[PDB]
Amino acid sequence: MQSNAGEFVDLYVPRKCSASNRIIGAKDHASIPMNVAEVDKVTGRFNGQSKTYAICGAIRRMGESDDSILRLAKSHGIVSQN
Amino acid sequence: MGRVRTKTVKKAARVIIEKYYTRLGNDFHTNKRVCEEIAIIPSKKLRNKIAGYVTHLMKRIQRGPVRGISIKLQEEERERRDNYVPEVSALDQEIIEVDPDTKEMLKLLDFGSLSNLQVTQPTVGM
Amino acid sequence: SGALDVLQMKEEDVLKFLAAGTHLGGTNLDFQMEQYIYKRKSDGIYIINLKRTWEKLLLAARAIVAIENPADVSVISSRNTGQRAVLKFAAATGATPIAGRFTPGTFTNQIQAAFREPRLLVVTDPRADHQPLTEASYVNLPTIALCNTDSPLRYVDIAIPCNNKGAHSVGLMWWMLAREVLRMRGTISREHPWEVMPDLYFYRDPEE
Amino acid sequence: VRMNVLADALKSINNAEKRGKRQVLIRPCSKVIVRFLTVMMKHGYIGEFEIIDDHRAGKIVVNLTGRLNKCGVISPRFDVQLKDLEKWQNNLLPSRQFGFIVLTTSAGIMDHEEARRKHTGGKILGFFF
Amino acid sequence: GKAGDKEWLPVTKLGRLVKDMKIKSLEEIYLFSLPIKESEIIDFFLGAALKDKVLKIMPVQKQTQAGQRTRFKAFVAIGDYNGHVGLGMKCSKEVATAIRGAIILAKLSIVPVRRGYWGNKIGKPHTVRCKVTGRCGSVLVRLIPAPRGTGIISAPVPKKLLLMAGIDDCYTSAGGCTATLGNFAKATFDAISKTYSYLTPDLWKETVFTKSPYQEFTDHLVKTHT
Repeated sequence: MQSNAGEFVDLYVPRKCSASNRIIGAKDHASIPMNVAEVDKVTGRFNGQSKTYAICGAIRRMGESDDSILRLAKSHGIVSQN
Repeated sequence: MGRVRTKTVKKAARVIIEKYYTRLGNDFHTNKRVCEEIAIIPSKKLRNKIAGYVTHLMKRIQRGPVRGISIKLQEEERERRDNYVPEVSALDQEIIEVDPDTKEMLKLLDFGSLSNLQVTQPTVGM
Repeated sequence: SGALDVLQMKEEDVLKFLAAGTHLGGTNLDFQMEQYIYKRKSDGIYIINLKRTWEKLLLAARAIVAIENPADVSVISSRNTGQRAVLKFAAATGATPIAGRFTPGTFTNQIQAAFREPRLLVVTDPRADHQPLTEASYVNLPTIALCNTDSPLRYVDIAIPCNNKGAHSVGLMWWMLAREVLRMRGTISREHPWEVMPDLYFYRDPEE
Repeated sequence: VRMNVLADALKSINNAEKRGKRQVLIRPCSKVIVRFLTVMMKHGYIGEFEIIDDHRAGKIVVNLTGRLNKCGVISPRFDVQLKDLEKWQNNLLPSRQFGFIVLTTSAGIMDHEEARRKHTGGKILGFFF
Repeated sequence: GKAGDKEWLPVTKLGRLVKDMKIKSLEEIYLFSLPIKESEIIDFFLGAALKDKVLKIMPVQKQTQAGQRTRFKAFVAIGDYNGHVGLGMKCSKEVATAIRGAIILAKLSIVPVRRGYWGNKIGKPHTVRCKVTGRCGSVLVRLIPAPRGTGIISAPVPKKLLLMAGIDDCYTSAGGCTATLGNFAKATFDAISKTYSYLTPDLWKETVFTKSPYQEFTDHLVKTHT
């Protein structure tokens, strides 16, 4: 957040979950980052740079996260036509 | 009557059988004198109890495995059951066929072998 | 799948799926399990798609790879069928098994001596191991498990459908799970027969 | 009955956004709802929206994001005279800095920030933030 | 005579990374929304700006066949004047032990606040970003933003918390039974929490999802550490 100078304030800028577009607080212990491993996709062997996600507790606790994690990987890979 | 054994007996009885399994007999008097040497029990009457329960446990340990304490040879036979069972080496009998509506899935996923057909009657409980 | 046919399901594995009856799934359904099913028979039994099973296997396994420590991907199962299977899993691949009764408080205590902080979980059957799932949402653990048609989804991030009512469906699936993580991380890769088989991930099954 | 159409409309998109959705169905499609959502789209609280056509009155479908917190209606429709304005916007907005009271004027439907630059009072409809 | 402390050997993973000093601020922790399970982590980062303000020391007591039995339940506030506050309750047989139990618990539950401006900028935020609420069982508060130099206009109870928060200007109003102050202060604390859980147009730009400290610093923790 900006000021007169454009100087940035706020002690931490919180992170905003992928499929809910809302922000998770300092205490919120049902919110998970989930690391998918990429592969080279020529031999199907692990190669470094991961795809990382974040999900909030609200969609987790109702049981909607399973669709969100699927759709996120469906707009990328690995998922073709499921 | 009464005289149900306390936890102080049952705690140390298990321990003494685990670490001195070999020394045990199945006679009262021999199992007493062993407990006297491998440990000190500060009373005499207490000693006569802990021996008798150590004896009574050792009867059952020569059958199937006790669920309160472990010995070595049971963990041997555990491992022997849990690394191969004589029932199969084949997966599962190598060829198993399935009935239609499973065949339709396989048709649309490029598979077309090793099937049977039976079109079993309607319906649930009927 | 992703890569064109060097990750896609082979003709071989199809036989194993059908021989272990994984395709079959129970009578009762949930509204989160509607898409995974294709259809019903003429009888009460609903036929899970095996293509849809296969895609979910991969990113599930790829997440088990993505951690840089294999000693803190804690697997859990408490059903008798799922005891022998998980024990070989976490013996072969570096992982931590928690076999039998969970003994609650082991993801939130500072006094218990079985206290652990893992990152992932891999659970068999939500409705036998509901306890670790509830405690996972107090300390930010990602979660994976094996769902059936009638198993509800709640405090799980990804499902891996299966028949799993106590069958060869169980042990086969845990074997396949351990096969994939080695194709990416390990040197077992070649994708042509591995020495270890699914004939010892199956149930103890009381002998003669 | 359905005395006021716009008032029944906003509660759906309010309820839907809370549960976590991104497509809705709102009926029965008034022209008043269209120009409302047009202004609400420019600022960026919702995405593009598709008007289905029927002879009856139509139906509208919306694509939305979590940026919206709540859009409400204010009924019945009171007048504003550009000195009453400051009193309204204090009660109805979380802050001076952002939030947008909407209204209709003879110069068309618009936010309050625009009306002040045209010197036009008029009848207030709702709000959002 | 004899010298040297040795205090705080971590049994917690997060605690060990702080003790080896590869986590450089609490602001990293909050960004991943981790629990904090030890009271020395916070007291390592801070500890020379944290004050305590014991609100009430309240008796409660039940009835048994031998008569009364009374335990003392005290509330204790905590906060430095830069944006971090907390609050805690605890009860025990005696007084001092309950107080010291609460001074530990309040450090554990500490959180940051988000401060903002009135309608214009001149640097250094002095008030609350947006108009928020917070309820605890029929008590609620309506923290309303205020211009500079008005001071905190509130009852005595929330005037403690908001002043420690560094929120120097605020208008408030209460609703319901504020006599039972345990509700009243927990409802204030509830409101003060919501400040970073309220979405504003500033935060609409998308996050970069930087990798976790748990992931990057895992190399030191492959010895026997848990």
